[PDB]
Amino acid sequence: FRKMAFPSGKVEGCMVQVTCGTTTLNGLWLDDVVYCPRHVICTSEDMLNPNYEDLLIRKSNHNFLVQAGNVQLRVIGHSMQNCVLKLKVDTANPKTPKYKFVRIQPGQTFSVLACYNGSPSGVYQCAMRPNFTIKGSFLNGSCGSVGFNIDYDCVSFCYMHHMELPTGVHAGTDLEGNFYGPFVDRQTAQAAGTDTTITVNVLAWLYAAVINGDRWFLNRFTTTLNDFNLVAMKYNYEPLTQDHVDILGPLSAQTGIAVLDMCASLKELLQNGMNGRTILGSALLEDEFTPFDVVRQCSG
Amino acid sequence: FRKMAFPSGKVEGCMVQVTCGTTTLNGLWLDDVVYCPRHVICTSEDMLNPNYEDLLIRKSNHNFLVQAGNVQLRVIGHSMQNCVLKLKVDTANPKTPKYKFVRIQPGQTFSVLACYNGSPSGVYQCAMRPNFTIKGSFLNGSCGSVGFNIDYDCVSFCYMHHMELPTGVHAGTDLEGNFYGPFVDRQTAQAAGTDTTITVNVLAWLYAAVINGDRWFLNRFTTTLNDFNLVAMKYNYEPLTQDHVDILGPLSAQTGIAVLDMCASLKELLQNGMNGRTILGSALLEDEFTPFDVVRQCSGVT
Repeated sequence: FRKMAFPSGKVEGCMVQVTCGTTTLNGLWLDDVVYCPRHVICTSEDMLNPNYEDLLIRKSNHNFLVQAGNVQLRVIGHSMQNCVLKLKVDTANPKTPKYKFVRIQPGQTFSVLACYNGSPSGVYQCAMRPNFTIKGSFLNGSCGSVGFNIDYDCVSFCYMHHMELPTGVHAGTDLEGNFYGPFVDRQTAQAAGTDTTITVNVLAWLYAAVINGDRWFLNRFTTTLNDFNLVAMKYNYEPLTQDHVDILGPLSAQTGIAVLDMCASLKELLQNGMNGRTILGSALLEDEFTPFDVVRQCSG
Repeated sequence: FRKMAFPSGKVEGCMVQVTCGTTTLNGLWLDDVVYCPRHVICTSEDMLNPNYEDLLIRKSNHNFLVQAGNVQLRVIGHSMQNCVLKLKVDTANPKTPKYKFVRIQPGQTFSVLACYNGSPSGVYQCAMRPNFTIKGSFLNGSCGSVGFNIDYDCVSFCYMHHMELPTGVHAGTDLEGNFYGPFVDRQTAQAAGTDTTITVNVLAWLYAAVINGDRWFLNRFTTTLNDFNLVAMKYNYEPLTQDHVDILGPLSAQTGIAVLDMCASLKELLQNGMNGRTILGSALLEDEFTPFDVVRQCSGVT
């Protein structure tokens, strides 16, 4: 198994840079709109307690420097939607792919294209933690970098980068400017809540182990969803939702192992450990491979 | 700190589909030449023991179906360079980036753009193991996928995929068709030499663990370079050269730990183990991060 990003070319052709004053961050150029974090309009002094509405009325279209490479795109309109600034430009991006804006659930994975001054720098796979942070690599200048999934040439944009917390994890919004988690875009003290293990992803990882012939951990037991949920939280695991059981369906069908039987197998691992043994060459359970990631790597 | 591949857009624009007989795989389209693994001309029975020069002379340009997305490209010439086939086409790739063919050294890393039927599907980092295999993710149809590094706007192609060994590791060639390792393009069981751990990479990754706040493995002790290499050879780690020591300099200076100080810490880890602890989340010593990979993601912003 390997963490695998989506090919980043379709997103690369949409990365621009947006500058106000001396603050330059990344923007996403789709059709004739550029999307970027709204704190590009902030000086450092009012970053402490931004009145974004008041700061925005004092800004005009001519205050925004949008550049594809070093080519300026003229701004003809500006608006603010939640924590995201939308800059209408006079040129429709000829590299605009088929796209959607979606809001992902915790545990879902996506590829991040880390950018600096509009230039793509690297691509890697992230998982949205249950505490709504991501463990990624975001240096200063990465604000405005986006996270995405691709399904049949359609780019689902799901993340835009805004913030790094004291513990080094990162936080941001969807493409409608709504933060994942209880974070606000201001230089104040903010803390990530306590994180938990993504149970649906651990179950997917166990299914991948079974597909590969590593199945010593399968037991004769079963369980109810509610009983597993109550036991799992005692080990700081996420409770399983409706959609979690459903998205495990394909793997349950591929292996013939009922979802609730696999839950009983994971429950035994939590209660008794792995008594020295290994799973897919590891005495650690992995929780950042989704069921879709599993079919994408075990199957075609 | 995590494995980061280069943006793949420049390579995606070069991937095409190449078909000969019942075999479909990927090709790399640069200027008016498409490069692809030469076993695309082999039937499944040819695969068992091919005489490649003989099998090629019996092929015509028209036996090669090349597809770039929806459009077919006409083959007007074909030649063979070692294990790589070069198909000349009537059209030049307008998306051809500035590029080079390089053969990388063991221990170095590169980004792999996994492709199927000429369509890119994923991108990830791989390291050329000392035994000249790579631990990749390649399924049926991934042959012709390339590995590369990007410096500014220059794509340095270094790998093209050919094979999966019985152990699950992968083997391929450079873009001149020469295999990494003692492998040959045949349907015959082949094992690799004994793999060793990339020592200079483990140290850089231990440094990254400190730039990122994890210091538990350190110790107040030190070691000579030769005494470290004696222990390292015992545990099947590659030797650490003075060139390796110099390369870790920026990482050593960026933190407060001399290289030989970190060598003493690695020596202790190899002699005791990690006693159920983790380093950067991992339960094992990672060796697929080069010192260059560490400096870029630890305050590099490139």
